[PDB]
Amino acid sequence: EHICGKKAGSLYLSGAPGTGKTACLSRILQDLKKELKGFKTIMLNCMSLRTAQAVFPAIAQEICQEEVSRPAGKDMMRKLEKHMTAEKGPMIVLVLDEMDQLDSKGQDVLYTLFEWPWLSNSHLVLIGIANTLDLTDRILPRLQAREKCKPQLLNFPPYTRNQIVTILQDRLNQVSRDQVLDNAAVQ
DNA sequence: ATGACTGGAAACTTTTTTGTACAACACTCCAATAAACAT
Repeated sequence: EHICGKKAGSLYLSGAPGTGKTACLSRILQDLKKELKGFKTIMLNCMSLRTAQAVFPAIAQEICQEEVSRPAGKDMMRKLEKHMTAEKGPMIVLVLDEMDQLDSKGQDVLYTLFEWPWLSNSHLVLIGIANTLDLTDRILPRLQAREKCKPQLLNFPPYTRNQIVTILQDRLNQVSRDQVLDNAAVQ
């Protein structure tokens, strides 16, 4: 609905603490490349960033694929949000990960990435892959206070025996010739 | 009788443990910075 209806907003995915859902989002991203051709998706891997800063310039080198530039020192919050508001460019999709680890003493770095798809020219979809540690209490104080932002929340319940036993039937019976254990040990 | 006994006798000292209140503290970060290692 966002790529066809020309819409853009935020989407906070609060996954279960440690369940291995990183491969679920990778399946959807690769299916959109073979369906539609014209858009570009920039990845994010802030595992080597021990500080709260040096995050925006790390993804500033990907402007429009073939058109790149170079940093000049102290130039954020000016050129990154300028190219996003351009209606002549394609719909850029930004992926977010471990957003809880990017906090600060006043989480000021998280006040600019959640207000871009809500001001003029909303052409950015927010996708945050992170487990459940804390909801909207101190990270995003705009909720339960401001009536401008309307985020969406989706949770994932823990898989009981209805899914763990099911995920093993299509795992061993499709690649092995004969099972090595009985059905009583699976339960 | 009032003036003499035992008989009971109300405020009232003590503590006090309760919350708060404000003391540090290791503090992550920073902000050049400065020399060094390229030029």
